[PDB]
Amino acid sequence: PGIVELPTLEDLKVQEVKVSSSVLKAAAHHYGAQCDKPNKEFMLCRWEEKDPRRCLEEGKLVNQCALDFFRQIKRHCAEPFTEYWTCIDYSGLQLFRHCRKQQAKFDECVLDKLGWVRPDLGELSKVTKVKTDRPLPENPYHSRARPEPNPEAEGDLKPAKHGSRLFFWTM
Amino acid sequence: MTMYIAFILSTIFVIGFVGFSSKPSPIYGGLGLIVSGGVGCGIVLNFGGSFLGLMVFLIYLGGMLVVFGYTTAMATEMYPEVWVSNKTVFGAFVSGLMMEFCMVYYALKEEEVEIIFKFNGLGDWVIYDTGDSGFFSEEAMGIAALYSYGTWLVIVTGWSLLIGVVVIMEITRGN
Amino acid sequence: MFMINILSLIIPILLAVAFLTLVERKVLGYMQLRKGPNVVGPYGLLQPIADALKLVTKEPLRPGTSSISMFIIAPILGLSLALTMWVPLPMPYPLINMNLGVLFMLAMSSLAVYSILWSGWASNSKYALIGALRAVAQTISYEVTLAIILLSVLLMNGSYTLSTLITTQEHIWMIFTSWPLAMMWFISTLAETNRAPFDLTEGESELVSGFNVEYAAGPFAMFFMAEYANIIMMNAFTAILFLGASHDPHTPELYTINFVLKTLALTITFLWIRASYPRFRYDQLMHLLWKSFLPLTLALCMWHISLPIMTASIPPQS
Amino acid sequence: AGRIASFLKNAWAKEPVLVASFAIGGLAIILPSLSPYTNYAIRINRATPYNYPVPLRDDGNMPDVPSHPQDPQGPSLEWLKNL
Amino acid sequence: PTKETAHWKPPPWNDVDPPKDTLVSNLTLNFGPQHPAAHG
Amino acid sequence: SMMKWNRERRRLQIEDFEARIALMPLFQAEKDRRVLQMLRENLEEEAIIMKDVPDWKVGESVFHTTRWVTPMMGELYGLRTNEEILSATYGFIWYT
Amino acid sequence: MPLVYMNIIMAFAIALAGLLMYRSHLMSSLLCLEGMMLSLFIMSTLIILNTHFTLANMMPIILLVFAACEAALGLSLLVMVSNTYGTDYVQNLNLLQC
Amino acid sequence: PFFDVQKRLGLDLDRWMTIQSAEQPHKIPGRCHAFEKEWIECAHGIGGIRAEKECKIEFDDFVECLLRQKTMKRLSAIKRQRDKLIKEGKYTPPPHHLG
Amino acid sequence: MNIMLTLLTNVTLASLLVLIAFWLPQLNAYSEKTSPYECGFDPMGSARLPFSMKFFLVAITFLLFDLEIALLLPLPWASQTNNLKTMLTMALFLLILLAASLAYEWTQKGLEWAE
Amino acid sequence: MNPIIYTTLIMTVMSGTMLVMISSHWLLIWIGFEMNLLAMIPVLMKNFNPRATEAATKYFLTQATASMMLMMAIIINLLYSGQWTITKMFNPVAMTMMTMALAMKLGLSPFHFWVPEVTQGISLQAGLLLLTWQKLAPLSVLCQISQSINPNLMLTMAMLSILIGGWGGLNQTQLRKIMAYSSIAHMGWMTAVLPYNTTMTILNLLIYITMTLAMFMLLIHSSATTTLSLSHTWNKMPVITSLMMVTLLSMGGLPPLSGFMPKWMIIQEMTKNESIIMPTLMAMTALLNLYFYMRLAYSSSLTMFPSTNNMKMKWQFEHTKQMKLLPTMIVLSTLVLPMTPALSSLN
Ligand SMILES: COC1=C(OC)C(=O)C(C/C=C(\C)CC/C=C(/C)CC/C=C(/C)CC/C=C(\C)CC/C=C(/C)CC/C=C(\C)CC/C=C(\C)CC/C=C(\C)CC/C=C(/C)CCC=C(C)C)=C(C)C1=O
Repeated sequence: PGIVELPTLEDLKVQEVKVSSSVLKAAAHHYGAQCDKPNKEFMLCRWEEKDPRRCLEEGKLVNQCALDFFRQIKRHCAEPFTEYWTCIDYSGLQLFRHCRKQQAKFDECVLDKLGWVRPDLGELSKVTKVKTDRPLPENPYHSRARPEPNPEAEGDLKPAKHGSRLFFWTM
Repeated sequence: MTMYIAFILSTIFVIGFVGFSSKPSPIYGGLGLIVSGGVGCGIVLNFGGSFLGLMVFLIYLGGMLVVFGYTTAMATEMYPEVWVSNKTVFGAFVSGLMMEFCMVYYALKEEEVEIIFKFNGLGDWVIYDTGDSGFFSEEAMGIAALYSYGTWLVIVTGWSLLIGVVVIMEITRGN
Repeated sequence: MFMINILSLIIPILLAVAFLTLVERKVLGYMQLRKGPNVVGPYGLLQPIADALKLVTKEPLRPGTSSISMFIIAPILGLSLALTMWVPLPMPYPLINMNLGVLFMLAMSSLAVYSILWSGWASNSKYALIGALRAVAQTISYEVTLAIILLSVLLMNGSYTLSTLITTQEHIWMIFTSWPLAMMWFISTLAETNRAPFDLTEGESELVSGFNVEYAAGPFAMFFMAEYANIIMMNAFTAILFLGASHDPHTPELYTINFVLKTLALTITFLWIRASYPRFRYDQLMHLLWKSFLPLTLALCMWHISLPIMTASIPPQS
Repeated sequence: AGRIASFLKNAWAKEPVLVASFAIGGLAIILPSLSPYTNYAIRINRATPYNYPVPLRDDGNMPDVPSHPQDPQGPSLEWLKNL
Repeated sequence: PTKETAHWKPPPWNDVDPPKDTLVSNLTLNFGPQHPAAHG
Repeated sequence: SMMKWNRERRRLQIEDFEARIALMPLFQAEKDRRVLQMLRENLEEEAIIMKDVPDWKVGESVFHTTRWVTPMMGELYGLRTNEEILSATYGFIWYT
Repeated sequence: MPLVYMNIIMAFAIALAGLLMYRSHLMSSLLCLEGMMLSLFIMSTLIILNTHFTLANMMPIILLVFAACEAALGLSLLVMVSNTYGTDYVQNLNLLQC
Repeated sequence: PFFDVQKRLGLDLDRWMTIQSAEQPHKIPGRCHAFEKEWIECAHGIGGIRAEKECKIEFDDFVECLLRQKTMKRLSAIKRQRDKLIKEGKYTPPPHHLG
Repeated sequence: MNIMLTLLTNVTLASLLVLIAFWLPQLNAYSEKTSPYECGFDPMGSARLPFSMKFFLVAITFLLFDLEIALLLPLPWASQTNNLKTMLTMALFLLILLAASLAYEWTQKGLEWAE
Repeated sequence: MNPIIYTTLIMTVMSGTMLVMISSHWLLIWIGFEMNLLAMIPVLMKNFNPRATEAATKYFLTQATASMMLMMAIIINLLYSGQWTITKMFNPVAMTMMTMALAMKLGLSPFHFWVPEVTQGISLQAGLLLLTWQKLAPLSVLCQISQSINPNLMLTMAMLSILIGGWGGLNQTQLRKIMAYSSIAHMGWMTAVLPYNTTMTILNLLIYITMTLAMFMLLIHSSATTTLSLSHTWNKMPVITSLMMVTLLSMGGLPPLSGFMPKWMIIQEMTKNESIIMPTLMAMTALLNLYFYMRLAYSSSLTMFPSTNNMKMKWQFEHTKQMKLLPTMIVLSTLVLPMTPALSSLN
């Protein structure tokens, strides 16, 4: 019953952004604020199509955009980022609480050099919208033809013919 | 190889059950149940059921405690039975060992054991599911939904426990 | 090096239990105008070694009217559970980060009944058979109060992760928020470890020992090791649960020192209470919790579950 | 009047634990309805995004939904910051 | 009745059987004799 | 004191979560590619595995629906090394 | 259906045998009865954790809460036959005959 | 149910949990949410003895999602042939299968 | 692994202690030692007789309360729900039922340790 | 037994049954079953005699095992379909398992040795409760699952139910025992038509119910437990013993009495569905019921029995406990045949 659709080994070949969890959590809010659009459209594709085979291009786009973002932050203040991600790494929970000093030292650079602002609490949490030129997934589940309903019945209740009609009962 | 542990956890569950059901001295059936529950807590735990596993741990190792509480009170006698007293208990025990052993031998050879339902001998690690949980345990959140969606369940239970303490009062009242 | 860390957990706890048998005989004596043991080495420091050697090389008598299987298994259960119940404790970095550490350890706390019952019945003596049921009833009837107290206290912590408990306290000692609760909890702890005010199992007039009567030498000493390891373990539990401490991640040793000082203080309070108070009676012993402790605990739990809601201060789940 | 006060006094003397428990319990039910912050607790619980806010497909005429995660319009929790 | 029905005594009218062998006991305790909690 | 500190802890949790939402798309975008890599590797390898068997239609789907399902983890970590499957299944449970 | 399902189902089958095939003891039989529900508890938790049936996660404890109640009365009945009859040995348990 | 007071007097009492595509806490979907959605919306207002045959392929797809009997049997066959030919020694697993 | 390794280490350690305890010392193994003990005497013909008791009721109400304690255990997770009002009322129901069971236990003798 | 405690036991039993016939989640059905189990044990121990302890113990063991097998069926169809909704089963052995689990609670197959004994043990009011109310829940579950029940299984099980119901009552003098055996026979009667069309088993349940109250209320209005004890009551209560006789005629199903209507309806629908051999077996075996029915009638009213001298001062005392509903209880159980079409109301 069908076989496969698996894209070629060449298809799912992207430069895998190879950074550590501490670095990623240190970037976080700035990375999201400056790279939301590819991410938003990518997982809009993921939830709509319900089908990653249709969203590889979105994956390439989000990877490349995040990589560009990482290249720009490398081009500018990285020693504050270096100290920040190291300090976050020392935490066993990657807690943002015991890093605030370096946090300021980071947030200022991308503010006065790359023109970025740290998103407010809940600011990068409200559900947004994004235009995607791809068509709608008319049948995301690829459902078949739904079974026809029961034959609809109608008509006023005329009195039962000859009453109960059970054995000898006249009515 | 500790690969097969998720298998053997159930296996020690089985033969700890048989001796528990081998009709030995009541405390030895209790010991069988105790090892069975201790090894089954691992069975639920390694499947992700941390809270349910520790829950059955707690309540059940209190529950067999209380069934002991009358075993030395309302069940002992001059000569308590021994796990070797009766001759038939050994036969029951060995009949416990050889059945699932033969069946698992078949499931290791044919993987299509025909006993009752349809079963495959290819371990258990497969049946797990890939995915994630974000920052919430599914089991804990599900059992927490008792106070939001368990509208009827908690009501009917609490009523039943009240009726239970009432009946426990009445039957043991002794006029 | 994981097994090395394990051994570094067991062995020091064993020396701690060993020297607790000296600090109790010194503290009690000084509380009752006695110099205590100071003949075996300097200030009696070597005395626990001598008694341990004696009990190891004392003859372990086999109870003739007994089934040896439980006579050997019961010390195994009592001792092994007592030590493995130290596993998930929040030292500055707890050994095993079990997501349900408090529930884990509370569940294992109920298992001491599973040594008490086999010891009391297998040894097959009147004192043993009495004390088995009496002590079982004690510990099981106080386990419930321990449970509701734990739940009510935790309702302000956030979860059953026992490492985040420190994060709960941080600013203020948790007792400042649940001193009525802790006052019960501590006492119930005193009840669960079978200590002189609440022991009721020794009762050296009508129970003599209760459970450790026919046990001799080694298996006998194993139940003492379990008993005086539960002392330290539950005093440490109470110490973190209510008597919080500071913990800078760059300096783990600070919280370690504060925590061990708290544990020593609480154990000294244990010895303090036992050196003064009379011993409960079984009638009053269960009257204390059924008639008095349990209703207050229920009401306090209701208070401590309603409180986070009305203050809009529910604790963080993760 | 006098009987009720005398009975309360005797309970506060005869079984003090009972009256303390009954009191604090009776508070435990009637404060949450009276307190003006339980709605704020509901806001606390709804604020936390355990899952991803999956976006909506833009087609025009949803001014309420922000176009960008940095946009001014949309749900806000400054009350959370002040709290 | 055929054969074994002969040994099938009718139940009493109260529906309570005649109370069986007296198990009333108070479990004599010697409470001694060394028992150093008596001045010895 | 607990009221104010717990409010601050809720603030910290919403901050940490917001980081989690920020980084979720990248993890999803690496995960689907990684899982598809496992699927394709298993498919090509099992194709060579199944050339000799007279009746084994290669790459078949047991499901009649054409809709893609989340791969059952068995075929994911199949012929892979025993340590890989042991980690993939029982790592979170066994991790301390 | 993997071997874990076989093992807990097979454990239930022998619990059925042990409780239902009485040997001589009422207490040990109801002990087998409560082990029965342990087998069913584990079995139920298995599918429920397996299939991400998030709501049904509360069914086991619910299933638990009632089941112990049964034993709560069972052993409670056990004392009531015991004080009069003397033991839990069900072969004297014959007074109700006709 | 026999006397369905639930839809008569208008409230859910137990129907919240009956199936696993209902509103789960914090939108945690079940393993087979898609399959059982397909099955349920397939057989709605059709009649059990009529819907059991029209909504068949959905039903066994649902059951195979639950139990994975067929898929795990397929895996068992693959492992059998692999181990057989490896013991009798023709090819070696590619490095992705070792490390 | 890890956790299981700690449990294994502890059980083996305990078993070594009991083995040294029960094997190392030497006993003459004479008969009259086996005579049992009671404060100087032996426990006559008892220490296994059925125990005519009364606190059985306390023992069973323990279990009946333990079920409800299990029921109220999920509370810390449950407090993290959207509809806090229903959780509050229904948990309060659970504790009220706890108290009502205790009160019926109280007035109707019950938890009063039978005589 | 505190009156209020007895009332709260009444309504928890009734609510346990109500939960069974109103719930849709399978777990809730189980919950109602054990609610009823946990609630009915104390009332069976109201008298507190060793016979009552015996009966309660046997009931507890049988019903607890049956409910555990109920959860087994529950878990199996959950495992094979993941649907707690009560409907047609999707695994055969789960259906069978539920069938014997419920039957043990009903006393149909060899899982019926409990009911005569437990009826012997308890007081006659507890007997009325047991043999009337504790059937509605298992019948309701069996009605809800009639889509997929192995017809062979249900038919043979009903056949033994009626057959050993008829045979067991022949050698019994205790009115409680013969009533238990008669109830087993009626159990087979309705459960035979259970697979074919549930309206008729509902009707037979209603008729058996009304007949059973009309019966038990007459017993404890005469205060008799043995056949000789009832025979002595031919004197004091002649009207009560005459109604005794008329409802004992309604027992077997002699026309035009009420008891004939369910037999007639069941046989007519069984013949509608080509089952022609099957109905003749119960039609013949109902004479087994009619036999000890006639014996009870002869001991009660048809033949005068030797009274006792002391018995005459009973003449000076009147039954004070009214035991309401008895008149209409008799009447509905005697003359409702000209109202047979009303069965369509249940459908
Ligand atoms: C007139 O009327 C009178 C009465 O009535 C009418 C009376 O009643 C009495 C009777 C009253 C009395 C006898 C009064 C007693 C008074 C005393 C001063 C004596 C008691 C003194 C105390 C300080 C009390 C001590 C008791 C305690 C703390 C608890 C009591 C309860 C128990 C269960 C203890 C019983 C004893 C035990 C268990 C033995 C102790 C065993 C050990 C210490 C074992 C230690 C083992 C180790 C350390 C192991 C580890 C070892 C090492 C080396 C670690 C390293 C090793 C590795 C392998 C790593 C009298 C006299 C009377 O006049």
